[PDB]
Amino acid sequence: MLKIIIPTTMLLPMTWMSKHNMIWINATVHSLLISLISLSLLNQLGENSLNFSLTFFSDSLSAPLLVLTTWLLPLMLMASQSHLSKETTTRKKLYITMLILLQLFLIMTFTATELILFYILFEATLVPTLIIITRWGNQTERLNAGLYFLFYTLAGSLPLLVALVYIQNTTGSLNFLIIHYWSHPLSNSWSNIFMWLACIMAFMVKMPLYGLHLWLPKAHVEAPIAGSMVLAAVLLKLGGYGMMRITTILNPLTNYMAYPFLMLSMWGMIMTSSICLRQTDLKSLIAYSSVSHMALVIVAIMIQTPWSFMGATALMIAHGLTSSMLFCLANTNYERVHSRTMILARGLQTLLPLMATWWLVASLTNLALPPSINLIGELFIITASFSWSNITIILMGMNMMITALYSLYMLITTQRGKYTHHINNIKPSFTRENALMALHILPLLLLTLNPKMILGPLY
Amino acid sequence: HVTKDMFPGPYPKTPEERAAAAKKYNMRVEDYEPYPDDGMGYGDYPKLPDRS
Amino acid sequence: AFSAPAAYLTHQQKVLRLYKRALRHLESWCVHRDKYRYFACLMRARFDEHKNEKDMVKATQLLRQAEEEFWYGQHPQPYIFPESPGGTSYERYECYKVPEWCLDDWHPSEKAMYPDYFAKREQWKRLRRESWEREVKQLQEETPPGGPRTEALPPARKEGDLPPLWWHIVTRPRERPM
Amino acid sequence: SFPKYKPSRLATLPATLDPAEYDISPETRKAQAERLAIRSRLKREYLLQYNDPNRLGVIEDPAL
Amino acid sequence: SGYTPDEKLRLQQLRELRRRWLKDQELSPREPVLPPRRVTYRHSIFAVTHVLIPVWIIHYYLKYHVTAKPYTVVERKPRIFPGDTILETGEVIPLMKEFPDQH
Amino acid sequence: MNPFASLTLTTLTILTIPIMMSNSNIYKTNLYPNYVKTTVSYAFTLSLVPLLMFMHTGQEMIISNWHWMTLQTVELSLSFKMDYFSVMFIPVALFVTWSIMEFSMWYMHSDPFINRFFKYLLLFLITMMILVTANNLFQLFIGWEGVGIMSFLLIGWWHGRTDANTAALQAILYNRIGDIGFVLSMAWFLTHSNAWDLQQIFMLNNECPNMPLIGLLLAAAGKSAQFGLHPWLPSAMEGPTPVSALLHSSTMVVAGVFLLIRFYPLMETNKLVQTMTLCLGAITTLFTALCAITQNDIKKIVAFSTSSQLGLMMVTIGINQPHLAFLHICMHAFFKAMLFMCSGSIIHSLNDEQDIRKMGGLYKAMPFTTTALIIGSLALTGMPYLTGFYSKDLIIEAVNMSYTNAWALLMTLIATSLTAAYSTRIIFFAFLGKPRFPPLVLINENNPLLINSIKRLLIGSIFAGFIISNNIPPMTVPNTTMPLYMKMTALIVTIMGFMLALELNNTTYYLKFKYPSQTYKFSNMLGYYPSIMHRLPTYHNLSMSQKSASSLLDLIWLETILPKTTSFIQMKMSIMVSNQKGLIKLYFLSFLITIMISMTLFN
Amino acid sequence: SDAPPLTLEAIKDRVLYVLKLYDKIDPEKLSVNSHFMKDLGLDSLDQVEIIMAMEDEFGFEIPDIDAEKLMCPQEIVDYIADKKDVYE
Ligand SMILES: CCCCCCCCCCCCCCCCC[C@@H](O)O[C@H](CO[C@H](O)CCCCCCCCCCCCCCC)COP(=O)(O)OCC[N+](C)(C)C
Ligand SMILES: CCCCCCCCCCCCCCCCC[C@@H](O)O[C@H](CO[C@H](O)CCCCCCCCCCCCCCC)COP(=O)(O)OCC[N+](C)(C)C
Ligand SMILES: CCCCCCCC/C=C\CCCCCCCC(=O)O[C@H](COC(=O)CCCCCCC/C=C/CCCCCCCC)COP(=O)(O)OCCN
Ligand SMILES: CCCCCCCCCCCC(=O)SCCNC(=O)CCNC(=O)[C@H](O)C(C)(C)COP(=O)(O)O
Repeated sequence: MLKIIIPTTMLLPMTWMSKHNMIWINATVHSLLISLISLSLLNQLGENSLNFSLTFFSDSLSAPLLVLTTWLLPLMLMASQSHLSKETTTRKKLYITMLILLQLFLIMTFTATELILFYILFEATLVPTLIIITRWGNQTERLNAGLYFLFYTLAGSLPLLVALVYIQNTTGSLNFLIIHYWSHPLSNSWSNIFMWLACIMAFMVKMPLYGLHLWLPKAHVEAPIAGSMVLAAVLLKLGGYGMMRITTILNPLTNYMAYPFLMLSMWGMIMTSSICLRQTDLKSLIAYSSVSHMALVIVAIMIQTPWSFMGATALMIAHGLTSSMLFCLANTNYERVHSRTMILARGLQTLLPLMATWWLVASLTNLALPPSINLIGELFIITASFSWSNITIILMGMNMMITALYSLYMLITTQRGKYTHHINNIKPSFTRENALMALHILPLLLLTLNPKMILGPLY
Repeated sequence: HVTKDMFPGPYPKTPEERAAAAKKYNMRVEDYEPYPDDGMGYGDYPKLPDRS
Repeated sequence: AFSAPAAYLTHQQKVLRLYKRALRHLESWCVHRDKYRYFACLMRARFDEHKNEKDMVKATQLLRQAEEEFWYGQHPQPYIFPESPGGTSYERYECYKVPEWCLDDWHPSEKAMYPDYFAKREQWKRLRRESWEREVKQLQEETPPGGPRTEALPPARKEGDLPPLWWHIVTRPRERPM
Repeated sequence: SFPKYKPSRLATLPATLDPAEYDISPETRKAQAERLAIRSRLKREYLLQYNDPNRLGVIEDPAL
Repeated sequence: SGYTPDEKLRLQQLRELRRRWLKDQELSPREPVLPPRRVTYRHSIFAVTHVLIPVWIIHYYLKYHVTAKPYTVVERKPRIFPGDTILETGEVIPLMKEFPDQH
Repeated sequence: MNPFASLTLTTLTILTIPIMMSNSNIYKTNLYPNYVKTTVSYAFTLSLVPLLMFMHTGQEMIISNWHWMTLQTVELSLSFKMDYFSVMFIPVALFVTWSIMEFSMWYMHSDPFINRFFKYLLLFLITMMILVTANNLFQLFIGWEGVGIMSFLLIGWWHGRTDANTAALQAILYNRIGDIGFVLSMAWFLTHSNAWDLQQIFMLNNECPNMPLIGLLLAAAGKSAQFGLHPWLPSAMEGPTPVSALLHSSTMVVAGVFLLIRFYPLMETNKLVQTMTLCLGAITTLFTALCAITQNDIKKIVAFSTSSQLGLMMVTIGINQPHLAFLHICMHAFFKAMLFMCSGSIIHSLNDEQDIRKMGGLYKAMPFTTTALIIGSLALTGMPYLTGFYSKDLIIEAVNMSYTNAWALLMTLIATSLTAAYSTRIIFFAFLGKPRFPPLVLINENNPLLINSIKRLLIGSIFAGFIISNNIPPMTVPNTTMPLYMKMTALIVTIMGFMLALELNNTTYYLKFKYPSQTYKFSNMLGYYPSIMHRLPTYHNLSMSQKSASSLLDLIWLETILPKTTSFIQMKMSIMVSNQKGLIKLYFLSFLITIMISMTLFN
Repeated sequence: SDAPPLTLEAIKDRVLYVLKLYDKIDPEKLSVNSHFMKDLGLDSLDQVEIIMAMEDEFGFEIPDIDAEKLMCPQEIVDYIADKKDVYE
């Protein structure tokens, strides 16, 4: 695994020893090459895992997340090139350093054979994101947003640490392989109930769970474009990955303890999809859509059936790509209009036709149009839920209908109708933005050809 | 270019601040009517007719 | 559409608007032209019998019973001209309307085609640049103190002046740009 | 006499059936005149800023 | 009623400006200055590039790759009627029970 | 080597080549629409071969060519079903689409984006063929959603028009309501039969339960605009007339019916679902014919006619006669597509005028449209030995000779009469009287594109019923003996419809005016269903979406509970802790207190 | 479409045609600049009828606010030309 970690570390001295006007080119080229190298982790086994060493191991759940993490950095650099133009070389190098450190921590987090090492890196990712949000955000609310994004996380994560060390004091190890092979049932006890809660709540808060989702709209709205991209694409999936790893020690207590979270997610997906219908801000609408999709992923993980896990993996990958694309489109509009109010700039199809095509395809993938991987994950989760209980179909279908409604509402409001007359600074789309949009969308339509790459270890 | 005094505020109680709120929203004092002072966060915002 | 609206509609304007609406809806009811002509002459006669009423209270009690009767028998599916706000081709060609400023973003290779058009466009832009400075002063001196009372604009007064705020009325895209 | 139209939340009263328009007063007329004055002042400010050739951006809207 | 004199004058001036703009929207005889630069017959070539080549590719793919695997193409087991004979075996299906034919 | 599979796949494959060339140079020229039309015609003349092979032998295939992902014991593969329904419907759809494209070459000549329009039409055709030939539920869902997205794009063709966007979103909403049942059925079939393939579904379901069939019926009701989910089809007339003629007239809207035809082995083993389908079809056909007989927009009248015919199709399905419903689909394609041909010709000649109150004497002013529309109306109402006869007459006979609802039978007969009524309404108000259009006459039919495209479907609407009925093998036992009056019931009710509607139309010439009745108002505003159901639910949803979810819970109470409470408590505790005046007297008094307390409590 | 690009001459001729077919006006005294209220002695009801005739003959609707201040055939022609963007 060092053949990916070491180049990502070398990205830092290369960035800091670069010319003042070569940082973006060098960073983009070498991050793309690192993505290409990481692409060879996809050759997974039907047996246990790719156990590289005592410290790092790869799995067909970890490999798609690793590849998406490596692929996201070049897109983040391309998106950040525009709004950082008027800023000094040292500060741009610091921004690229924060992005590189975030990638390094995420890469080490997804392999992380140890649960304490996983926790340490899973919490180390917090610092670069907070600095990016509270340093290079625009509005005055960013500081407040950062505070939320901080404390919520720690409010969930501090009990987990205690639980973790407690387990190693009883089991003797926190290695995931030993934990899986030596797993034992949890008796229905108050102590075991609180151990279950301490294990679950940390990952629940970062999905986020419906009741615990307040930090996400603030953090995603006030963050710069690279921050929003990394928050929606990779950082939300840490909770799902952690739950998928940790639910192996929580059986059979998950059967009883899953009910409040299942109800919260099943009702909150409807609530947040309905919230999307009445939203005056593009970024907030995209954030609430992310909350709905992650609610579906929470349901899938809580059901803990093979089809549930496959659907959850597919949906995590598809949502990451789609939400990053949607945020990039919103930012392309914002850098022209500087308002971030959906109703202000209207009828952009007549002025930006190719960008309108990008908007249409992004809305189509968000709408879960078959045979996209978005719908593959959606349908697998829905079928698993139907087997779990036939009444889930009402909530699932209502969520599908509202999702289509708000996706097409977002498309029609911004692209169709009549152009706003007083806005005359809508310049033609740059090659950088179109390239960014294509680099988001072609991986999705190309992954629909080989779904088993993103269906997880239970395929 | 909007200042702090041009943003929505709390529910107006006295006719003087009622007139100030009406002047803020570019409409007549006789026509200005805020939402009823309930627990909802309507605050100082005109209750225009519900016509589409 | 073009004309600025007033503060209110006078009684005569209300009566004339009711006359036009009732005639159009009767045409919707009376499909054939001879039947429509007969009933429209009857309708005009029924308007004319109270043309000379001097009592304003009487005339206002009238037109009210009349509009109530209209709302009762108003043909819930009246004929609409296709381009009218309720027609089947109302805003059909708005997607083809492109603003004129977009031409400023054209590539030089695009402007290499159509050189005469862009030369005339440059002339128009220069005319706008000078006329605007004249227009601001003329509007400032002609507006009454305390702000305008009606959104009606004055014409040009001198020889070389242009009507104030003319650019976006003169440079409309077209009724059917494509 | 004809059957009466009963307005509702989603089917409102027509303008031509509104008793308030038939009850005119000098105070009503001055209210209409000053409403038109506010609208005209706002329209004048918007068009003055809209037709300006030097302006190269979004016209800021405090109401929005 | 009717237009006020100022309304007439403003409409007339705006009308003249609008008509001059509309006239200026026209194209000169050379206006599309195109930059030139390069680096049964129609039906016969169309039926080759759009019918013959796709059917060749699809027939090759079906006959040599799809049919290679079992159960990929499954047919109907054509209907057998009395009096028919079979190519593979050669035996003749016996006739029916000579029902009474009348009307 | 047995060209059936190769040719039936080559059809669908060559349908996709112009989409590949959509980035080439020809897409930037004016020859692209003719290229697409020629490709579609070649596809039709090539698909005529499997039709002949089936008609000769009855040849059937499943072609599972590409193996896509496998899910433990479930295998998903790209599989095509090439049964009677597919090989019969494909040539009909290709013929209709060929006529539509030739017509569009004239109707949409002034549209700046005509290449795009043609491209959109081809994409819809491709998705429809994917829907029709699918062997498993995932592929058929792909086609199901593809035709819906193409419909959304083509309805909102003029995206500067607010009403077009509203209608497109309406269609999406209703089709998602149907999609709920589609997904329910798919999940049930996977959970219980362990398959989405049709063969395993038929093998393992000898007595199909209620949930999968109810989901299928809900999907069919959504996509074929049945009574609960009907208004989107009349609302869809916002798109260009070729779009209305191809998608929302003859090809896309039958898809729901097609689905119930595709699952007919399971429908015949369930008795309650058949009754539900029959009642839904009966109420749909009655209500839509009732709405049609009073409309003034010609496209609206033809759309309501399409809805009534779809309701009749699902009545046929509900009486357990699926092959008859398929035959009706095939005939209705021809004559309803030609009916929109004539409507679009009239609209174009009269300067985009769609109201029949302004269409006067066109019987002589434009004669080819007149004769084509007369022939189409005769085929629609049911005229002996025309194309619509061989389906509709058998539909009526089967409904009369079955153990069914009395009310459903009555409503089917009334719907037939009202079909005759709205046909004569169109003819009378559009062709017979004196002209009522503006004085400057621009009427012109003399364009070979329009004439040829209309006349191909005209020959279809005359002879296709006879040819197809005499060429397909018999798939049901017929009704050989009937009461003399009960054999004539269709003709009797149709002639009564003509006579009564014509007599009521002739009274419009009388110099007499009266105000409308309650029944007229109910019929004109579509039973008031679009008003109430597009104002009460939507508002009551959207309002809640801002009042409770967005503000009361998300912005107020969820903030009040976790973060605001914590901030308030920590604030107060910090204020209490850090507020000491700096007087060491109080400090050492507390020291004495703590010291005294410490000694006593511990020991 | 195939609609001819109508000119000012056609609009003027068609307006005068419709007006001469109104029998409350004698055609020989009619002129392009003749006022409706005073030069021809017509009531405002006649003026709105004339506007309706123009609408029905040109196939589009003139709004009440614009229609109620059209008092000469010449300015009716000018309004139609401005709405339809006629060059000459
Ligand atoms: C502009 C108009 C169109 C012009 C172009 C016309 C041509 C269109 C043709 C292309 C699309 C049509 C679909 C037809 C697909 C043909 C190729 C396909 O069959 O091959 C696939 C093969 O492709 C791969 O399966 C999918 C590609 C994997 C995508 C990886 C993403 C690239 C990395 C980018 C960064 C990652 C970002 C996202 C993080 C998760 C599936 O093959 P498969 O049967 O299975 O086995 C392969 C062969 N074997 C048998 C020897 C093993
Ligand atoms: C706010 C946004 C979302 C945040 C996250 C929300 C999710 C947290 C929900 C916690 C999951 C369940 C907690 C406890 C489940 C135990 C089962 C219980 O509910 O059922 C009965 C439990 O009985 C009563 O509940 C006893 C406890 C009563 C006191 C609980 C307080 C009630 C409301 C508190 C909710 C506040 C949550 C937030 C706290 C800050 C059965 O009684 P019994 O069969 O005999 O004993 C079963 C347990 N044994 C077997 C181990 C002995
Ligand atoms: C987003 C903000 C959420 C804040 C945190 C939410 C998670 C809360 C989970 C509990 C926190 C601490 C749990 C302890 C960690 C696990 C250790 C463990 O399981 O050991 C138990 C110990 O169990 C405990 O001590 C639990 C005591 C909990 C005290 C703190 C209560 C916090 C609030 C309680 C109400 C809310 C609970 C769920 C809240 C969910 C989040 C909203 C048994 O060990 P022994 O006692 O040694 O062996 C038995 C024989 N003697
Ligand atoms: C079929 C649809 C339903 C139809 C039902 C509607 C029933 C309407 C009939 C009601 C009768 C009336 O006129 S309602 C009576 C309203 N009051 C008056 O008529 C008083 C003075 N008249 C005017 O001022 C007019 O404008 C006039 C002088 C004519 C022209 O003026 P010009 O000189 O400035 O053109």
